[PDB]
Amino acid sequence: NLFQNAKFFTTVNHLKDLPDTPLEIAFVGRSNAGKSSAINTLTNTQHINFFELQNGNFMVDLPGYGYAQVPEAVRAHWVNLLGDYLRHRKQLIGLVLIMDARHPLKELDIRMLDFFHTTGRPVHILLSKADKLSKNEQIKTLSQVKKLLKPYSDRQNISVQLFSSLKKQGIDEANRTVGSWFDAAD
Amino acid sequence: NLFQNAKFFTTVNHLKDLPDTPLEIAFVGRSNAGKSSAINTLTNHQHINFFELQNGNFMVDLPGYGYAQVPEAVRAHWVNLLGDYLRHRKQLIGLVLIMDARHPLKELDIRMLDFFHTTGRPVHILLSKADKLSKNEQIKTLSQVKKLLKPYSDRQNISVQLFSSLKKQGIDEANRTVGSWFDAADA
Ligand SMILES: Nc1nc2c(ncn2[C@@H]2O[C@H](COP(=O)(O)OP(=O)(O)O)[C@@H](O)[C@H]2O)c(=O)[nH]1
Ligand SMILES: [Cl-]
Repeated sequence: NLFQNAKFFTTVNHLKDLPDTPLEIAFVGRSNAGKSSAINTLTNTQHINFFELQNGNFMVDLPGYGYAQVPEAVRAHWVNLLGDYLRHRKQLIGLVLIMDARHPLKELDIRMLDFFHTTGRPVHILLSKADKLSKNEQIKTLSQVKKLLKPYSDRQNISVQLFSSLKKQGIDEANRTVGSWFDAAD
Repeated sequence: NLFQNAKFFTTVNHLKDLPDTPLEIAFVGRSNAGKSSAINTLTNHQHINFFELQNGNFMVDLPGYGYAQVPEAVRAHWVNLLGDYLRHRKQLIGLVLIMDARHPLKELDIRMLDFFHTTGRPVHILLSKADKLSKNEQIKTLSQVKKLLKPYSDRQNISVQLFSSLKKQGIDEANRTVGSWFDAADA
C-alpha cells in the first residue's frame, strides 16, 4: 500500500541541491529502464526524482550507474557522488537496490553496498526481470544472492526478493519491507 | 628518512595543553589497527604522544578509537576530541590513517576522514598487517579502498599503500609521501 500512495513531487538536477526531507528511502541500480519499470509497477535524460509518501516521508529515484544510464564522460564522477550520498545522506533510512536477476551483484552493485554499509541501515534488493528465469532458476539465484550478502549482516539487515514488472510479481513484499522501515522510524 | 630517529617529546591528555609546534602530521587509527607497531617500525623504536622529527617538526600519535575494552562514553568522548583536533589544529599539515588491511574503512574510519576533509590537507592511508593477506587479497583490498575513497579526492589528495610492520614492507613510500608534505610546507 505504501508505494500506491506515492505522488511525484519534484526533480532536482544535482545532488548538491537535494531538499531537506524528513526521512527518505533511495532506489538505486545499474539500469534506468529496470528501475523505472519497478517504480511504475510499485506506484501504478534521467535526473533525481522525489516522490512524496504519506506523513511527509519521501522516496528518491537516483539515476542509474550502468553504462549509458548517465553520459559516459561523467559516469565515474556520478558513481563517486552517488556513493557519497549513500555514505552521508543523514535522513536516508533504507536502500532499495534493483539488480537484474540474471546478473546480480556486479562490481558497481557491490561498491554501492560498500558505500552504504557503514550506515548500518537496511537494504532491500529487488532481483528484477525474474520472469526471464525459470522458476527453479529463480529459487537458486535468490539463495545464492542471499548467501553472498551474509558478510554485510555485521552491520545491516539485508533482505532480497524476486521481482517482475512484467508479471506484477513481488509488490506485496516490497511494500511490507519498506513500510516496516518507516514504521520503525516513526 | 623522515621518520628515522624521531624522539619522544611530550604526552598530553587535554587539547588545552597542546604544545605550540611549528608544523606537525598526525597518526590516527582504530584500536588494534597496528598503529603503535607502525610508528615503532618507521622510527626504529588514553593520551596524545608528540614526537620530534629530525627535521624539527612533529609527529602526533593520537589514541586509537573504537577500543572495545573501555566504556561507550569514554570512546565517544575521545571521538569528539579527535574530531576537534583534526578539524581545528592549525599547524596540522597532513594525516596518516592506519587501517587493518583485513577490515578497512569502518564507520569510525569514515568519521575521522570526515572530520579532516574540510581542511583540504592530504591524507595518506597505511593498510597495515598486509602480511596477513595473500598477495591477491592485498591487491584487491588496495583496489576496493581506493575506489571507496575517491569521493574525498574532490578536495584532498588521498594516497593509499599496503604496509607491514612485521615484514618491514612499505617504509620507503610512507617516508617519501609524508616527507613531501613537509617539503611543500617549504620547511
Ligand atoms: N602480522 C602482523 N601483525 C601485526 C602488525 N602490526 C601489528 N600487529 C599485531 O596487531 C596487534 C595490534 O598491534 P598494535 O601495534 O598494538 O595496534 P594499535 O592498538 O593500533 O597500536 C598486535 O598483536 C600486533 O602484534 C603487522 O604488520 N603484521
Ligand atoms: Cl562499519
